[PDB]
Amino acid sequence: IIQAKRDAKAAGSYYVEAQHKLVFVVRIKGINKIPPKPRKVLQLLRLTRINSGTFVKVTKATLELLKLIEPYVAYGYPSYSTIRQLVYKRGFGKINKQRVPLSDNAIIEANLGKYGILSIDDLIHEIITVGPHFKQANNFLWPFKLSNPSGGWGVPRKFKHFIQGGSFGNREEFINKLVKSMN
Amino acid sequence: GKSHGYRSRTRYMFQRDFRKHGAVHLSTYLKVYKVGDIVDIKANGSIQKGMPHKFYQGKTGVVYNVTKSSVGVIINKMVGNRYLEKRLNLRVEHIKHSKCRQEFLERVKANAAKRAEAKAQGVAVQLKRQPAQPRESRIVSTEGNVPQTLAPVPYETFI
Amino acid sequence: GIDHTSKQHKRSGHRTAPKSDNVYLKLLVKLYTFLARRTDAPFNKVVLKALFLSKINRPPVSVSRIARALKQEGAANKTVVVVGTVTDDARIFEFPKTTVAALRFTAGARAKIVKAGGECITLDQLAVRAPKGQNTLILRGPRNSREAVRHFGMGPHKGKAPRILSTGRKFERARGRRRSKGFKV
Amino acid sequence: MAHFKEYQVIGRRLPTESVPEPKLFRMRIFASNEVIAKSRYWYFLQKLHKVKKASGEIVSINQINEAHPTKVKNFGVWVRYDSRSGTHNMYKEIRDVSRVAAVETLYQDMAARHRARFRSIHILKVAEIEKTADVKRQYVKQFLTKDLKFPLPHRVQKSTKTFSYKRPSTFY
Amino acid sequence: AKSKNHTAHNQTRKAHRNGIKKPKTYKYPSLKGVDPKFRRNHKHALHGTAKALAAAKK
RNA sequence: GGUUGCGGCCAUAUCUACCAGAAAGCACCGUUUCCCGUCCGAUCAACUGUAGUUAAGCUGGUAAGAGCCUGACCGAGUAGUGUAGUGGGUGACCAUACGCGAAACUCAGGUGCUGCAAUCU
RNA sequence: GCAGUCAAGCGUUCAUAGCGACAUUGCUUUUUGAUUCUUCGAUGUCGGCUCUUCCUAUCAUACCGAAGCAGAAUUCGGUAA
RNA sequence: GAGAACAGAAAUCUCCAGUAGAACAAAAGGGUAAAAGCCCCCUUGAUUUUGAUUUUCAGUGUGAAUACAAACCAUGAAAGU
RNA sequence: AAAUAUGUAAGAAGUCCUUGUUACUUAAUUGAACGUGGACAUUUGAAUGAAGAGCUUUUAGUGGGCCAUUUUUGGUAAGCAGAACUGGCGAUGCGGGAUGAACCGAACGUAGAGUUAAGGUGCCGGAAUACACGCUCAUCAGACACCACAAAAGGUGUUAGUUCAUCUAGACAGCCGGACGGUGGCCAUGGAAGUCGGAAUCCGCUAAGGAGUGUGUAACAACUCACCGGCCGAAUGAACUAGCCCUGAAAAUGGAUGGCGCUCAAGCGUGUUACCUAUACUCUACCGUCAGGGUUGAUAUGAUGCCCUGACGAGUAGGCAGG
RNA sequence: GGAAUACUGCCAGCUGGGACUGAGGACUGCGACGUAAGUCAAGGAUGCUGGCAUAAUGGUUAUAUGCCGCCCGUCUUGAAACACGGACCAAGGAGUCUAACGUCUAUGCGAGUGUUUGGGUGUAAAACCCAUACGCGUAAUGAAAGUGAACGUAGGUUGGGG
RNA sequence: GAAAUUGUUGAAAGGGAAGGGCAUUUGAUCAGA
Ligand SMILES: [K+]
Ligand SMILES: [Mg+2]
Ligand SMILES: [Mg+2]
Ligand SMILES: [Mg+2]
Ligand SMILES: [Mg+2]
Ligand SMILES: [Mg+2]
Ligand SMILES: [Mg+2]
Ligand SMILES: [Mg+2]
Ligand SMILES: [Mg+2]
Ligand SMILES: [Mg+2]
Ligand SMILES: [Mg+2]
Ligand SMILES: [Mg+2]
Ligand SMILES: [Mg+2]
Ligand SMILES: [Mg+2]
Ligand SMILES: [Mg+2]
Ligand SMILES: [Mg+2]
Ligand SMILES: [Mg+2]
Ligand SMILES: [Mg+2]
Ligand SMILES: [Mg+2]
Ligand SMILES: [Mg+2]
Ligand SMILES: [Mg+2]
Ligand SMILES: [Mg+2]
Ligand SMILES: [Mg+2]
Ligand SMILES: [Mg+2]
Ligand SMILES: [Mg+2]
Ligand SMILES: [Mg+2]
Ligand SMILES: [Mg+2]
Ligand SMILES: [Mg+2]
Ligand SMILES: [Mg+2]
Ligand SMILES: [Mg+2]
Ligand SMILES: [Mg+2]
Ligand SMILES: [Mg+2]
Ligand SMILES: [Mg+2]
Ligand SMILES: [Mg+2]
Ligand SMILES: [Mg+2]
Ligand SMILES: [Mg+2]
Ligand SMILES: [Mg+2]
Ligand SMILES: [Mg+2]
Ligand SMILES: [Mg+2]
Ligand SMILES: [Mg+2]
Ligand SMILES: [Mg+2]
Ligand SMILES: [Mg+2]
Ligand SMILES: [Mg+2]
Repeated sequence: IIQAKRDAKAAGSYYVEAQHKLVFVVRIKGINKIPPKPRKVLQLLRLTRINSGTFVKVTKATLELLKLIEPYVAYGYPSYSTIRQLVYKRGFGKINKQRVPLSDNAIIEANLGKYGILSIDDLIHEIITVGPHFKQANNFLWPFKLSNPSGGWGVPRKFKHFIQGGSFGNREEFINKLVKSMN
Repeated sequence: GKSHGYRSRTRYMFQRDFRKHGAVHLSTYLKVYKVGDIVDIKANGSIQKGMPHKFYQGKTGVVYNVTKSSVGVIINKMVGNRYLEKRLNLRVEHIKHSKCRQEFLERVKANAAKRAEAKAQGVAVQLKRQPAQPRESRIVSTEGNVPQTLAPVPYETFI
Repeated sequence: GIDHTSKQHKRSGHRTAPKSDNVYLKLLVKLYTFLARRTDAPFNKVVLKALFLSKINRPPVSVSRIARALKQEGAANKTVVVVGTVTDDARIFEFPKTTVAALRFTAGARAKIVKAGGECITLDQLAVRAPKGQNTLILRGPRNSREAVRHFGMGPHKGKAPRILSTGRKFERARGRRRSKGFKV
Repeated sequence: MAHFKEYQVIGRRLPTESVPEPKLFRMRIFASNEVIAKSRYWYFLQKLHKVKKASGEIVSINQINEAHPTKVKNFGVWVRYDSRSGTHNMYKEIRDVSRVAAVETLYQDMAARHRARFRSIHILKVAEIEKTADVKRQYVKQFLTKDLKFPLPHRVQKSTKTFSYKRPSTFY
Repeated sequence: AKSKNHTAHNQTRKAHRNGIKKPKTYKYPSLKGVDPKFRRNHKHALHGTAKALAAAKK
């Protein structure tokens, strides 16, 4: 990617990077006073608690869900470091409807082995590169329960759009800093 | 007092699609409806017989009965907290074949053909539709397309 | 706070033990709990669940029903299992020789089976003979044949046996039951 | 909005089969980050051309650094802003070392003097006034006189302690 | 003393507490309103089909 | 390709004003004994295809034509509108953020296509 | 009920000394309405007498500004209860 | 709109234009042009049997209506209605 | 002719091929419906989710509602009266809005630690008399939505702008000089000479002077101003625009940015950090509930027992369960 | 022309100080280092040391201090209310029993079931035993006269636990 | 021989109520080892 940008600039063109295939969405609003459609979309994205986060593969169908729940979530494009730290520290699998910590590769192999995922790094790879079995890997991952940000939200008020000096909506690359401070 | 007749509030619903009044064209009567066919309900105001109630305007259902000049349509109506089966006897002027499944049937035939050609040529099917994906990387040239710089315009009235 | 998508602390809604205080039924429940846990045979699990059922959920299985089930193609030599009472039925004149395992047998049903040359065994005897339910045929009596059932769902145009103490002329038959008096239902 | 950076933003009005390689429009946007820069770019493109973010794409966003960040310059700034009862165009002159600093000063000054929030201000133009005597505002002209010196009377030194034992002085 | 006359307030919430359930479609649906001539002929057609299939099971 | 009978979509087909139409077809056209209907063989009915004509119908062309149809980075991302803020404003209302998104207007193009059967220089 | 803004006109001439149409912006709760929130296991329901205090949108008294203020008398207004 | 004795500005007769600007019992809305309007001809489907369905709705009743079935009829050349 | 909202479909109860039944239907094995047989499972034909789905019975209480945003009706309006969607209060504690049913934030088992929300950080009061750019002086300043009010119109107060003009060929202001002739221009008028009025807006000499900007007369006269000059010598004038402040701005016990108090604020607009703290989030412990499990192979006397795992915990009316 | 630095981001880079927690209780597992013995920060705290051995910790109680805290019950959209009852205390004080019933559950028997009207008997209102009836059920339907439930392996199709 | 209510003694606190919750100081008292 870096060399493609450099070569396009050298040739006098502009390298338009591929649109992001993955987002991380964190619910930043409480559970009270949510209209039914955004509340249902949050439930279907498994953000049923404030400071809970999930990975979403970007399509039109999920982009419209993000559009619906924008005033209640902060979402963006997670880096490899962010995904790795999330899975390593707060990674839990849904096994027999139970939240089991991913403390060993045997758990991941026993639950995602049929999809070719043998380890926690296989899981991280399937998340970052949206693979054929991204849906199964993401659903196996329990919704991440993050704390409040350690340095604060960086804004006086969370519940206006990130573009308007708030916290919600697409903060595309700054979601990494937010999630890292929240992790 | 209040007024809730059979055709109450149908003043614009049951109008005749301005400059499309008069006799119903013959394709409406030459249409053939079989049991199980999916039909959309749109009342023709010029045909007062066999007319659907205003609730069923724009509703899509399944034919369960075929009579001389009418079909029976099954509609699931939301009543309270559940759906009730309703059976309407509608003349063919108030219904048309639904295209809500023509795309599905054509996809079925195309999927069958693709599966056969796959099991003849190699191993690849990909028979599921996918949502619009994020765009891949592309290189945009400036040859004959040098970027033009725009600025916000000052205020003026021009009234 | 959590936006719950389902009711919290919801009980399963299924019995996990018999409501009965029968010590022998509790012993049978213990035996089939062990079998269901350590055999992986679906027969043991379904028998364990059936042992919990209430009386209206264990309708009697007649000997005629057992004979009809044994007339199934390939079931002539299967052990018939009835988690409940097996009753006699004089309407059938030819009973086949078979093994029936049941919670209880009516005197007449046991007499008919023995005279036909079979055996009436208890559920623990059935467990010993077939620990995995080998060659078994579970029979269930008709649940919706109950008197109470025909009154369920009573309402207009349901045809559902109004709850009545006396039956006959003058008893809920004139207005709302025929077109000559107001309307029919 | 915050400490400003300047970005060039070039967008495309995404190509079709009939019109490949569209006209690649460019803007210089002052914003605190790239998300806001792209948002402002799309806002002004929707004010100028028949296009929206869904029907277009961002081809390039590049931060533009000050060419000479350590050379003192006079900037002329043409802005358009919404007051409580109308829209007005204003020309102001700001002395600073960079376009971003001049724009930050402009936003602070508009907020202070006209209660104009960021949302109500459009930056029409920021251009360096190459030649003095083309500076037309006295509050900047007074800083361009030869050998300009001025004192700072009544100096107020901040005390690190609650109590002072000296009855301090404001000399400078 | 006058009172409130009507409101649909809280009615959707009440309906969605136990949810709006689709009406449990079955195969072989009822022939209640089907044309009685068609039903009469269908009975004989099904009788003949059953007899043919019984006779042809040799 | 023309024409006729039956048509499908039902103005790109309609409307106004002129012009043209070979062949065939259609048409106007000629007659009143019969069937039939009228105040009136005008309409309708019957008879002839003979006495005549393309005058009309009809078809096509023409018109900076009316209308109609289509398209538009034309107007206009405007009006409006879903969602958001402990935004502005005394208020009326307005701005901004994430989305959807007209109508009029303007310009450009076009003025029936087609199915079955029969027939024709 | 009280007070403003404009200013066609009244004021012999002259809009604004004093007024002021056609309009329009307000304030007050000493009018009367509107409502039915409190009180129906009970706030004693007119008026007068007595007495205290408060407000100012000031009648008089103090000091003033203005006048279609010569004096006298008066009118408008300010500080003022 | 253009024309004819009485006869004009309204009578009767004629032509042309006329998308409904009329009429269809009544209130309003919708619908309707070789018709649903006007005139004429024949008629009793405003009949019999008991079900199904739509609206109001509890998916009860009543009213109104829809589509069939089994008869007997009406009308038309007929399809049909 | 939108936006929002709304119906249907996205498969094995499907698709395809062959041909059996009928008293229906067709001119006709023609069609209709139901079939026998045969073929197609990695993606069985979009996304996301699914403390599972489906089903049944029987019963409590309720059947006065109210509030907020938005749409909206009547009304001048109402803390009025009536509707639509949603969220709430009722039924709900907790942190913030001083105070308050509804607002903001967040919903609650018992504790510890950390981080925050909304709101705040002069002192009361935990937290910067922080940083930065400006604006405001109020002899009724102002000080955070709901919310506890203020308007039209005004101000060489002060700040920032728009446009049009004058100016070293001398601008504005200031002081001094001229401010004429035809001409008492034409007309009612009793009188009207620039100056009560109707129309007419000329010409001359001009550096310049209106058939006159006002004072004045009964009319004159006499002063004055437009206009031009003399002096000075560099910027100036006008009409607008909108920020803060001020006038507009009057009620009754004495009192309320919550109070004190605050004036390059501790006010207003804006920006950046740091910091404070909820029963909210994260981790852990304990209690209970629910769910999924392991364990009769004995000394195992508590298999409704013991043990493992995960999640959850607000509550009036009311239901049930264990005590 | 060559760098540097800022800014942003990454490191399965190193490392200091502070606070809270120490649940579990033979082994089992996944790992790391080590050639291998074995060791370990690897499925939850151990090691060393000191003082005290009692009111010292702690509990209870009274008071003080900081912050918070309206009077319960009731009707109500809304109660601390300038809405009602309550001065105080003790004792009493309000969904009971019965006839006939619906659902559900437990028990006995089961096409049958119900001994207890009555009789026999008795250690005498108990317990024990019992005939014929009767009630309900095993047949419904019709106003009634009346009639009265297998074409079929008590049917076919679809799903169906086992 | 209860409570309401009361006397005496003892202890404690007390600027326009009292009572209560969390936390600890102080005084009194006390269990366990
Ligand atoms: K009262
Ligand atoms: Mg911190
Ligand atoms: Mg905040
Ligand atoms: Mg329409
Ligand atoms: Mg009719
Ligand atoms: Mg909880
Ligand atoms: Mg009511
Ligand atoms: Mg003729
Ligand atoms: Mg003819
Ligand atoms: Mg011709
Ligand atoms: Mg044209
Ligand atoms: Mg909100
Ligand atoms: Mg009293
Ligand atoms: Mg009193
Ligand atoms: Mg006064
Ligand atoms: Mg006709
Ligand atoms: Mg009616
Ligand atoms: Mg009531
Ligand atoms: Mg009311
Ligand atoms: Mg209540
Ligand atoms: Mg609440
Ligand atoms: Mg307040
Ligand atoms: Mg402090
Ligand atoms: Mg103003
Ligand atoms: Mg005069
Ligand atoms: Mg003021
Ligand atoms: Mg403060
Ligand atoms: Mg500030
Ligand atoms: Mg806690
Ligand atoms: Mg369990
Ligand atoms: Mg609870
Ligand atoms: Mg760095
Ligand atoms: Mg102590
Ligand atoms: Mg307090
Ligand atoms: Mg009340
Ligand atoms: Mg109360
Ligand atoms: Mg009160
Ligand atoms: Mg009372
Ligand atoms: Mg009392
Ligand atoms: Mg008592
Ligand atoms: Mg005594
Ligand atoms: Mg006592
Ligand atoms: Mg005292």
